[PDB]
Amino acid sequence: ELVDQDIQPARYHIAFGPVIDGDVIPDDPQILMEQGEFLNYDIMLGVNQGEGLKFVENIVDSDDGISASDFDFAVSNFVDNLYGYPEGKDVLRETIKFMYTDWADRHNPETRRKTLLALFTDHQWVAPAVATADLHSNFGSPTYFYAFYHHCQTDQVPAWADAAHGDEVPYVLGIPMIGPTELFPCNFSKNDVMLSAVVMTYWTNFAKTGDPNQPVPQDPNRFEEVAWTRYSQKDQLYLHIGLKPRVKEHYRANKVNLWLELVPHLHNL
Amino acid sequence: ELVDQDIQPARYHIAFGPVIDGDVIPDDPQILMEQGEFLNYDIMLGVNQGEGLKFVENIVDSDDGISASDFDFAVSNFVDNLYGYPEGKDVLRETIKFMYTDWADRHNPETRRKTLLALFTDHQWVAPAVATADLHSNFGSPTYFYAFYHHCQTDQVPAWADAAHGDEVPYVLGIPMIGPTELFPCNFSKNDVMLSAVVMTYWTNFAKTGDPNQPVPQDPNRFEEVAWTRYSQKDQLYLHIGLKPRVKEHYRANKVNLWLELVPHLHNL
Amino acid sequence: QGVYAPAQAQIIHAGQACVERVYTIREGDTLVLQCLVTGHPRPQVRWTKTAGSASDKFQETSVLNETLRIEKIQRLQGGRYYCKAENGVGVPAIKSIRVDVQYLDEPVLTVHQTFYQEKTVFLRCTVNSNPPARFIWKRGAETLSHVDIYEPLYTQGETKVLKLKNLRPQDYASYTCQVSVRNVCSIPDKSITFQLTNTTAPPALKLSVNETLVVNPGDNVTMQCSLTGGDPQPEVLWSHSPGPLPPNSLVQGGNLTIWRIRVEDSGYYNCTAINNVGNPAKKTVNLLVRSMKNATFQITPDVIKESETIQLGQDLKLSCHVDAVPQEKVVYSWYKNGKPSDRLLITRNDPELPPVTCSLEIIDLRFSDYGTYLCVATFQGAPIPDLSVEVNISSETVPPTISVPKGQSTITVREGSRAELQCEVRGKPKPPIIWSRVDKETPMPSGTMTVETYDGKLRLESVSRDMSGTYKCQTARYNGFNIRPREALVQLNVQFPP
Ligand SMILES: *[C@@H]1O[C@H](CO)[C@@H](O[C@@H]2O[C@H](CO)[C@@H](O[C@@H]3O[C@H](CO)[C@@H](O)[C@H](O)[C@@H]3O)[C@H](O)[C@H]2NC(C)=O)[C@H](O)[C@H]1NC(C)=O
Ligand SMILES: *[C@@H]1O[C@H](CO)[C@@H](O)[C@H](O)[C@H]1NC(C)=O
Ligand SMILES: *[C@@H]1O[C@H](CO)[C@@H](O)[C@H](O)[C@H]1NC(C)=O
Ligand SMILES: *[C@@H]1O[C@H](CO)[C@@H](O)[C@H](O)[C@H]1NC(C)=O
Ligand SMILES: *[C@@H]1O[C@H](CO)[C@@H](O)[C@H](O)[C@H]1NC(C)=O
Ligand SMILES: *[C@@H]1O[C@H](CO)[C@@H](O)[C@H](O)[C@H]1NC(C)=O
Ligand SMILES: *[C@@H]1O[C@H](CO)[C@@H](O)[C@H](O)[C@H]1NC(C)=O
Repeated sequence: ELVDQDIQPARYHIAFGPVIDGDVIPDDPQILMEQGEFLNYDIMLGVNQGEGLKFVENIVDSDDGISASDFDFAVSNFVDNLYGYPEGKDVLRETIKFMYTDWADRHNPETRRKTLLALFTDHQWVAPAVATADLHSNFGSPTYFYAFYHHCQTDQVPAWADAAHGDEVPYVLGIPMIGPTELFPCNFSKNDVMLSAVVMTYWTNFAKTGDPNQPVPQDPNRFEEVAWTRYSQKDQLYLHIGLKPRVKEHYRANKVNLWLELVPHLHNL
Repeated sequence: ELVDQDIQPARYHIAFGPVIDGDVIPDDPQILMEQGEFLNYDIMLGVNQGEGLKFVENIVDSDDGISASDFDFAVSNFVDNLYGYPEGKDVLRETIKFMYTDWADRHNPETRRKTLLALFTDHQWVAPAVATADLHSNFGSPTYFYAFYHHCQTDQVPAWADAAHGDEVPYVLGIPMIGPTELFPCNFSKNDVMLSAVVMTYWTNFAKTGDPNQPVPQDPNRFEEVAWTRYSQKDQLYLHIGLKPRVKEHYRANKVNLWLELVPHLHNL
Repeated sequence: QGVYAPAQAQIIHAGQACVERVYTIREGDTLVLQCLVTGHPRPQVRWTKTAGSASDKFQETSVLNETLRIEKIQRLQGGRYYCKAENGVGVPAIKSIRVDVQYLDEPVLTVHQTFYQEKTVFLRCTVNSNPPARFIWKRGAETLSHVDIYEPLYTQGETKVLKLKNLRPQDYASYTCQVSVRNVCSIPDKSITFQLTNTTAPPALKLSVNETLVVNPGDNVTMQCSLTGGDPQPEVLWSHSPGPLPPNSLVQGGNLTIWRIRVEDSGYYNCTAINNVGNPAKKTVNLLVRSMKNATFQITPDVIKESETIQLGQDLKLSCHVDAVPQEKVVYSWYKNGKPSDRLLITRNDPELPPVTCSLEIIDLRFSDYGTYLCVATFQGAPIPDLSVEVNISSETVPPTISVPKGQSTITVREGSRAELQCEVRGKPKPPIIWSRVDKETPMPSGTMTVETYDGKLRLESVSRDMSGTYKCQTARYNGFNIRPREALVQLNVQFPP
């Protein structure tokens, strides 16, 4: 009787879930993390290139593109739901549109789709993850960061979609090694098996020693000479997980800092 | 008696100069251009990589870097002088700082110097030039756009400086061909002579036919196979003038559009 | 010059106007500007206009008259006009004025629908107007923030949107966008209304043919495009690319019929539905008419031995090609004094040569190979006719050479009359000649860079002096030897009076 009830929460929010009770959860995670009120665990975290596929999938026209008006609408809905501020939502919406507009090739409805997808991805996954990594490393927690830029496209997802939310799971679980399953029907390639082995090696290495690089080496395997450096707020090194893996720095620094530093400022303190 | 008087104008503005009299100058150039109220001349225009050297040259510390506080001050002075709006200058200053902050390597005082220099360069030279080119081509004027990324460093300018305001003049005038002069004492290299010849070829070609590519070909000369395509608002092709010349698209599109589209919006219409 | 005085101009306002340096009038009214002038000798006056040649309000308008008169003015006739007055003494006098024609078209009202808690509709109101328009929304009563209103980016004041964040029952009503131009030039406001109901829905279409449709010439093809949803009832419309639909194709409305379809009718036919709700629905069908044209052969002597001639003990490729619409569906058959091939003579269907070209090679050429070869291109069970290309190989066959007959290298003609340029080619077979211009990169009488000719003659009906220059003639790489083309030049003088 309780489960079958229809309880709709605010958009982008939840009704029933974890709460700040002051016991299990002593305080707002934001406050606890900013003030370093947490123990120093070994941490590994990351995000996927195109988390927000479903965010735009429903507003895409028959041409796989998004109109300028639809773009404005999405942002408008986005601003109202997440930033329910009465005075100043106008400047916010316009600023957000500008940042996520590709001024080189600004008229392309398909590029518009990509950047809009990036907006939701950056806000809901990338920015929070970086904030967590920055605070954990800053307060002494050994941190490792990754970006997943690979996936296996089924005939059920658009051909233009990049790695979406959850697409890394099959690799982490080694599904490619036992071939397509009822739950994961994608026709995994040799490269999928190779990448799956790599992910599992990194994941279990972390579990065994707290270091993705120890004790099992990456044994053509493109990760043979790629050591996963620890993440720090100063260099912000992260592992680019794909068929052409390598260590990079400051993942989407510009867009991430927009949400973490400037937008909060526009709140008028 | 009239010349020796001390008449200081507003910062970044002039006291005595061209005025909108309704005769010689029928109206605000902005209005005339937006409404296409001008004849279709053949036009060639461009800007230099580091126009605004003098803008930051005076605020640089003994380490060739700019402090975060000095950066804030420069922007603060910049916002007040150009954007004398009473309500809203706060959000403006903060937005401008964010855009011209390199979030990858955000703590480097020298990178801070470069981006600050870019701010003044973009606002005073690049943005207005693009606006002119966009409107001229849009209204049918044959347009050619360039970016000057070369110069000859004298012992009087900082070693870190890029092509500054006026640095293209010696090349346009062929000074390198007759060696260092009293007015232009830089020890011109073979490359300076080569580039000077190229610029003069392009400039005079435009004068002869209205096409920088005709009738004299670029005759090792790295411009041999580089045809200068006409500028248009859709592709915004421009010639990158340097020792490694080539045609590019949408010069600093992101930063240019900030000044031309978003900032004006923040005025509250 | 004691009494001679420089020209002096002054603009005056007349005709119909409204309400400093600008002359604002309502569209459709009459403009009357007068330019009073002084100075000795009496200066002449011409009204002209200044506009970007390639955009918007542009007209070439040079009138010699102290009065500018534009009756029933229009949007485009607007702009900046200047009166110039000169008399020889001193600098000409110039005065500027901006004519600002004003108007207010009928507004357009469109609407769009849209976790999972609240349903949201966006009512977008757009209108073209000078000056910029003022928008007012109402649901019988005027609406304020009490829902949200605003102007989005990428709009210069021509657009306002009414956002209904939570769609409660009272909101299901008739919304009307009332747009005003401040009654300047005594122009009335205008309104448009829409009936927002919970049945309101964008258009939807269903097509009676597949994504891509292949057909033979002459066949009659009819395509039914029917609505499957939409409120208000959307309007269905057919369109064609490239070019227009007709002739021999009629639209009943929804039904599109093509009679006796020709090959040129191929392309995309798009059915679109619109009701000012959401994005318009569009179904697209690509109609491909079958055809085969321009069958061509190529003689390719031994390339690795660097030969340009048929020589015993060499490889000899005999290629074959035809232009077809279902290009992938063509099939070639190589006959040789009848129809045979494994040893020595082998088939190759796709070399570096043009697309889908069948070419057999003859290894170690031999007198026994001297014969008449035939290639037959055909469609699998298609009513269309087959095409063929015969190519006789013998001791006589020889790469070509080109020259200019006698002394017609330079041929002079008088402008207007007809001109005939001549090159003569020798070889077996003789390939066609391709004429091009060399002194400059310009097109030709045919409007393109090059022209095909078999007689080696280039005919010029109405010769123009512009054509005067140097011309190149060269052997084709098809219908003959696939060898470095042989070249020859001819001069063309187009004489004209002094
Ligand atoms: C019939 O079909 C043949 C092809 O089998 C056509 O010949 C082709 O003509 C085009 C343009 O006339 C040639 O394009 C060329 O491309 C090269 C690229 O290297 C360029 O250098 C040339 O200046 C030219 O643009 C193409 O090569 C040529 N193909 C062959 C095999 O010769 C012929 O035009 C067609 N004729 C008719 C009446 O349909
Ligand atoms: C000038 O134009 C007006 C009407 O446009 C006409 O009535 C008048 O005769 C013209 N006179 C001259 C000198 O052009
Ligand atoms: C919509 O409104 C109509 C009233 O005309 C009502 O009958 C119907 O139940 C409502 N709901 C839907 C889903 O149409
Ligand atoms: C096409 O239509 C014409 C009359 O419209 C008819 O006479 C002819 O037989 C039809 N041909 C085919 C192939 O349908
Ligand atoms: C029809 O649609 C195709 C793409 O589906 C497009 O390339 C073409 O321009 C369209 N034609 C018209 C007339 O809209
Ligand atoms: C389709 O329309 C044509 C004329 O446009 C008409 O002759 C034909 O009978 C119609 N057929 C159908 C099935 O609607
Ligand atoms: C080639 O040989 C055939 C064999 O019958 C003959 O008909 C034709 O006239 C010859 N000449 C050609 C094809 O130019």
